[PDB]
Amino acid sequence: PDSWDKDVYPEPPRRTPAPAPQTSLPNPVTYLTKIFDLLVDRPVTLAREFIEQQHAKNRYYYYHREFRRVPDITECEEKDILCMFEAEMQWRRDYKVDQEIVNIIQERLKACQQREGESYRQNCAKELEQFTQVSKAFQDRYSDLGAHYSARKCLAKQKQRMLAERKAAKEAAA
Amino acid sequence: TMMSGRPGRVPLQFLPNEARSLPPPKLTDPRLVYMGFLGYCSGLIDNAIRRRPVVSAGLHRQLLYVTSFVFFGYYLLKRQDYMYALRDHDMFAYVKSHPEDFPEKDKKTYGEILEEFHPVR
Ligand SMILES: CCCCCCCCCCCCCCCCCC(=O)OC[C@H](COP(=O)([O-])OCC(O)COP(=O)([O-])OC[C@@H](COC(=O)CCCCCCCCCCCCCCCCC)OC(=O)CCCCCCCCCCCCCCCCC)OC(=O)CCCCCCCCCCCCCCCCC
Ligand SMILES: CCCCCCCCCCCCCCCCC[C@@H](O)O[C@H](CO[C@H](O)CCCCCCCCCCCCCCC)COP(=O)(O)OCC[N+](C)(C)C
Repeated sequence: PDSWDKDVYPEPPRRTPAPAPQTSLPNPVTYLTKIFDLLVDRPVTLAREFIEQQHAKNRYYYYHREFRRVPDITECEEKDILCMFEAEMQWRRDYKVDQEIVNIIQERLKACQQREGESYRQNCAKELEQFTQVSKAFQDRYSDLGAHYSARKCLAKQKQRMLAERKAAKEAAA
Repeated sequence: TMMSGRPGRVPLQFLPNEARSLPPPKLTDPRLVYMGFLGYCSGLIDNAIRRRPVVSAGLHRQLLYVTSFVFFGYYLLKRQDYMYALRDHDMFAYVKSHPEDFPEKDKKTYGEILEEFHPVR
């Protein structure tokens, strides 16, 4: 279906075995499926055809809002309230986008577990590693900021992390 | 006393001549409307104490209450605005004339400022 992006939400190709009956007994599942298609699928398909015909006569569109990038809290001067406001709003939007990225990866993980079923521990190792990396980065970004989090606090955390990394590299080189 | 004894101050002058250069309060000022509301409340309380019908009796008396309150409120607001403008004038003059006491400071960005991070956990 073109409703969602197959690249963002991958699905492995579906391999369905062909029926290979070994008995002369009729298949109750097949008979009930035929009854279901005759009694439910055709009426709902006709109803949806009518509804979509009604929708096609009044076609109209909605758009995805685009935000241009603005200077961030690193570029903002001290107590420059307008720049701080713009940077904080941009940081909040980016935080929301990152949360939704983590949600997408988790949906991938859940879908792959359910799909692979009894062989999930081996066949879902690729989606587990992506989730591990994404969650590690997201945690390092916004792990323990607090209820009153802000771009200034996140920048202070990043500065602390950078100082720790620099000290570790210097100690290793020593 | 901060502004008592200010140079050029004429004693017992509610509004000096230099106050004429400031914008007078509008007649629809919310503060003036609140003063009129105070006058109306005073009229209602007067009717209540004198045991007249609170809302209906003494329309002339209530109108005089409101008018007197609005009049004194307009002049009071003029004086308040003049005094605050005078305070700002003196503050700006002192800041300008004492640059060594009020120096400009180099503005550093938060990319240069180092702030300690306190995790919430
Ligand atoms: C309206 C909202 C106001 C909000 C607060 C604003 C500030 C205060 C208002 C100014 C003063 C108002 C008058 C006070 C005396 C009232 C006496 C009385 O009976 O009044 C009844 C009177 C009608 O009765 P009446 O036939 O004349 O006489 C019957 C006797 O008085 C019958 O008398 P009685 O013999 O039966 O007397 C017995 C009674 C006597 O009791 C009283 O008289 C109560 C009122 C006096 C107490 C103090 C009032 C507040 C004074 C200022 C203090 C601060 C106020 C704010 C406090 C905030 C925090 C609480 O005592 C008791 O019942 C004792 C038990 C209760 C005691 C404990 C509770 C005390 C509460 C104290 C605080 C009350 C705050 C609100 C007061 C509202 C009053 C209307 O109605 C009014 O006075 C209504 C108010 C005026 C309305 C004008 C409407 C104009 C037209 C529409 C305009 C629309 C808006 C305009 C814009 C354009 C739109 C298109
Ligand atoms: C030339 C012909 C025209 C002349 C025009 C007349 C010039 C003015 C004449 C003034 C009246 C004649 C003298 C009568 C007594 C004067 C009283 C008043 O005018 O004086 C002023 C005084 O004005 C009053 O103080 C302001 C009254 C404000 C009333 C409200 C107070 C604020 C309360 C806060 C809550 C408000 C609630 C709402 C209230 C309704 C300043 O005089 P000043 O010599 O310098 O006082 C010395 C003492 N100080 C320095 C400590 C102050």
